[PDB]
Amino acid sequence: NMEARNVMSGTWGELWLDGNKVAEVKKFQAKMEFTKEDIIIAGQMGTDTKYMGYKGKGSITLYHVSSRMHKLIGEKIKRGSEPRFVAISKLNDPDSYGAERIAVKNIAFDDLTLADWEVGVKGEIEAPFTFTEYDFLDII
Amino acid sequence: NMEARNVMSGTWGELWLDGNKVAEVKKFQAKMEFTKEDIIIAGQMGTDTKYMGYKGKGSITLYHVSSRMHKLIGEKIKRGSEPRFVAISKLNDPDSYGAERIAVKNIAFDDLTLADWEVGVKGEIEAPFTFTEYDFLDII
Amino acid sequence: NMEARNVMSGTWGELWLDGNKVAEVKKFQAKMEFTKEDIIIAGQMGTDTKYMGYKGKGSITLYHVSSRMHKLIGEKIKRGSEPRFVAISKLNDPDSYGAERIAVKNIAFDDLTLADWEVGVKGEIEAPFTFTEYDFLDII
Amino acid sequence: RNVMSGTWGELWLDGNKVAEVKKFQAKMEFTKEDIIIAGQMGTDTKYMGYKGKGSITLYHVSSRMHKLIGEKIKRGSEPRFVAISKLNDPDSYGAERIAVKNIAFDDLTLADWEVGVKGEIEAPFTFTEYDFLDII
Amino acid sequence: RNVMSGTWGELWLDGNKVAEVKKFQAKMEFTKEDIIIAGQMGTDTKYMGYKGKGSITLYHVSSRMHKLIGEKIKRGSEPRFVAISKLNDPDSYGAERIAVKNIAFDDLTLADWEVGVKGEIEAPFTFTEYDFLDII
Amino acid sequence: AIGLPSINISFKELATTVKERSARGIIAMVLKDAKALGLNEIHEKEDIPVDLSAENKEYINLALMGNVNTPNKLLVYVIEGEADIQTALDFLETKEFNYLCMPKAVEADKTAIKNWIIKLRDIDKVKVKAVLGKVVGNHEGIINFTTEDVLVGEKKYSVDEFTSRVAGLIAGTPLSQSVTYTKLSDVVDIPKMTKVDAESRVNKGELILIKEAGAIRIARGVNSLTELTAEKGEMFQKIKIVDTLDIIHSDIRKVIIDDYIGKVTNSYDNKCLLIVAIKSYLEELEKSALIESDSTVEIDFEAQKSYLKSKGVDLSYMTLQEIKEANTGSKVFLKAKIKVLDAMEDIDLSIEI
Amino acid sequence: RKVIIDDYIGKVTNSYDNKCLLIVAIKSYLEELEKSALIESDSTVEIDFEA
Repeated sequence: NMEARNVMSGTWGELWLDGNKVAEVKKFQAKMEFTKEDIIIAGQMGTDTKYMGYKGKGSITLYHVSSRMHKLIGEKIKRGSEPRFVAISKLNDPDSYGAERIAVKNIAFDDLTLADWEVGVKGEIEAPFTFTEYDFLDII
Repeated sequence: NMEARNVMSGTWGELWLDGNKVAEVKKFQAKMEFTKEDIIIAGQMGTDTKYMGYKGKGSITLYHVSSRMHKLIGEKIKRGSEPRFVAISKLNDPDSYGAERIAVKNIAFDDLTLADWEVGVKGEIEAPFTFTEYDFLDII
Repeated sequence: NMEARNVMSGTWGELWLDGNKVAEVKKFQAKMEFTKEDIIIAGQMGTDTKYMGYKGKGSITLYHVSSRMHKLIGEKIKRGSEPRFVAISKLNDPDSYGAERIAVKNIAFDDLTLADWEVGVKGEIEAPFTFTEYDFLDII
Repeated sequence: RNVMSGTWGELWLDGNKVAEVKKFQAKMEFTKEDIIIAGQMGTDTKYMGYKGKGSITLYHVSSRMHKLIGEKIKRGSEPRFVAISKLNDPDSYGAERIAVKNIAFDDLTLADWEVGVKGEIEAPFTFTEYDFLDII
Repeated sequence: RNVMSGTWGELWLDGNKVAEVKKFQAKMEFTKEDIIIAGQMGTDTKYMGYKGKGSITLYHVSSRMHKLIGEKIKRGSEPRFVAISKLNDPDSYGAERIAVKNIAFDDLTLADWEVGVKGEIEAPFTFTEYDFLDII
Repeated sequence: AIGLPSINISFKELATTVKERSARGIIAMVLKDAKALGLNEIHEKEDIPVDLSAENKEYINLALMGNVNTPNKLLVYVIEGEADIQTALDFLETKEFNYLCMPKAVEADKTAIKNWIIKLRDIDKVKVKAVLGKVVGNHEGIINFTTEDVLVGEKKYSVDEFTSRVAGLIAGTPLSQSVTYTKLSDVVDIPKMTKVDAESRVNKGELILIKEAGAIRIARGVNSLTELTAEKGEMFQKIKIVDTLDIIHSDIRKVIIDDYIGKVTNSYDNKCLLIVAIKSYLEELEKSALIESDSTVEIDFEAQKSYLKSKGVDLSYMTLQEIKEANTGSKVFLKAKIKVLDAMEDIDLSIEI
Repeated sequence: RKVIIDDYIGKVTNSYDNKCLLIVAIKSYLEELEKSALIESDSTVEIDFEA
């Protein structure tokens, strides 16, 4: 069953942002942080916790091929309106057992990078975000 | 008595999660953190402590062979119900004196990783958890 | 479409400060930090956030060719008046799809470096700042 | 008593006999960790694993390696092979055979030539498990 | 049976035949990562990609490389080329051709000479994709 | 060719099953009757020939009950009232199956069936088994069920008639489990038998029924083989082990007979290649936990030695390597060693006060 | 049948992504039917592998 070839590789992923495929993508990450409170119950030494909710966090890093991130939110942010996007990530490795796809919804971005460059260094742009919902599509 | 060969090696461990053997396991760790309060007693310079309880913590790291972690809790978390699992760890080195087995109970996980990949990097998923109880089985 | 040659290089940037081109520039960075507050809505586990504003931050690093930074603000700071400047950054890589230009306005500097040198080390001066407004010129 | 000469060497790769083969070599390298035990000057070691390494050297008679792995390497799937080595010197008493399994090749040589020099190709490889046939 | 000799080697660069060529070499090097699986002593590897590398060696008959890339290198735009290598020894049964695409050169040699020595130029390069013609 | 564009939506209720049939397990029955002559495969209950008599219907219905899963398929061959068994056996040689039983039979015909099974297993090396009424054969391919007057419902079924239910129950068992101590709901009562007599009877090598614990159950899953050679093992008496071994032997045929027969020169190098192929096949079976690890495949030295001695070869002063390098005309001798785990059937618990 | 005929026959190219979009549309229709409580909420749509 388990073999080295079965491990998925990041080179085979791809990402759709707002319905448009992003080709200059370096990495994509999403996570859900649960909220738990400590509760001490009389007569038991081990402490136990109660689950209350979750918080979603993530980030996207991409090569600075084009000024894509500005056109999305630059003018809207100043006016006072915040847009919400939908991202889809697909990871399809030929060696592994098929592919898994996930849709991340209600994405709101944390910051906007107007300019970042240095002499002798290639350019990169990373943007963190927060989300609320998700779907499972073709999970393994 | 003491010899180099007697030291246990991590390559020989294995982990059962919810009754199903996990083959793509990288490391497993469990620990108990005691709670102690400082108490100053008149006439003695050395401070003494009183033990009040313990807290259990740990984590699991495993290769991203398949989307196992989603199927366990992904849909249940959104609805508002938290599941509890049982894990068994066995460490059986042929050179050492036999094997030791431990069951860790009432496991509740801290976070869920929807997606994490980067170009040119193999995928890995680490999940921390907290527990309350444990058993000893075939301790050396 | 996507190719390695399309990535912008920082060697091709240039910076205008107060209408005068700065040739001894090493790096330039501008960013906008949004302000978001957590809001818990009854009946939903996932937390949602409300956007309230943004804060702009950045920095300039340049070789210590001449005492440019003193002549701008050194005498004005002591008297009690704070000047505001305008910076323009242009990134023009022949391989990439054209060039992008951005004007950053209402710049106020954080500190002034009177002297900084060490034996056997070439000199450099970095100055961080904060801004409020920006324009898009020839965005890609 | 005589020592086996390498002239009498044959190689089977992927079930096909390799007519041209200059040399063959396969080795297992162990992994050890230093452990210092209290009260002892001498330092001991603990064996924690092993790695398999080897290489082939064959004349450039045909384009075997490309037909083997070229398209699959581009597609993104890496193939694994099995190789058999036989060493039977008539002077020596018996023969020796080894089966090497789960072979993966380190590189591919598209073309290499020079004026006045016959072409040679060498391809290193890494393996996991071996089996032994006709042990002397 | 005969092994192809490198004397019968021809090279086409950017659609022009290179009259003077001492040797040509192109190779694909794979990228692998070590993976340790619980319960197994042997260590396995996962293939993650490859790199194309090679070089040329030609006599200093003319100033070809400068006319190729010199001004574009200064301007800031890097050109890419395609090279074709053919090896056809009359003694051997068939010929072999390879098309190497997306070539980028590592360096440029403006001038190099010494008293009593004929000039030689060698230019390494890196490529991405290859295509095969007239397989043996 | 090309038709008009079509959009068709189909609704079907594929939920009509219970006690689903296993992929493995094929039973072949041969019967004497006046109608429905020839082979009539029976996939399930709804497709039963109507022209058959009541006795054949009862026998088929008995054979249609399994242990956990129903048998995959049933091949019912009908012969005329006065006919010889040779024609049916020759017809069945073409077909493939796992078990063969005949409800109504005589003492003389059982000898023919046993002889055919022995010849098929040994000479032709095709692994099939038969369940017989009272045969005392000493072969692993023969199963004799020797309890009488079974009361299923209100009829005193004969032993030969109940061999059909025995065969169905054997075919229904999954690979992991065994047939020991399996309860038969249909059976009501058994003729009286004392414990020591039943133990001696099963020790002799027999398939019997006993009343133990809640209800009636099979005493043991032994075979008819009652004596052990040095080459033969004590694990060959168990039915489950033999079934797994025969499954493996039939499976390796698609590797051996498909390609290596009549298409490859018989040279020692090709023998080594075939050995490597067989070992690589066995590794996959090991990885699925069907058999235990450390299974070795190598040249059968003793059989090759015997064949060489059969012809004009002086086996003296020949090296063992020289013996192995010998070209044995157009025949290949191989030997494999595999282990199969048995089921829990005995427990010894000691308690300290 | 009406939904498929109106917008998909002859207007899109038979690629995997378009197949996924059509699957999403059918799933959305079934989810809409769910809120009226005519069927159950466990509906799944995917490619007919065997055909």
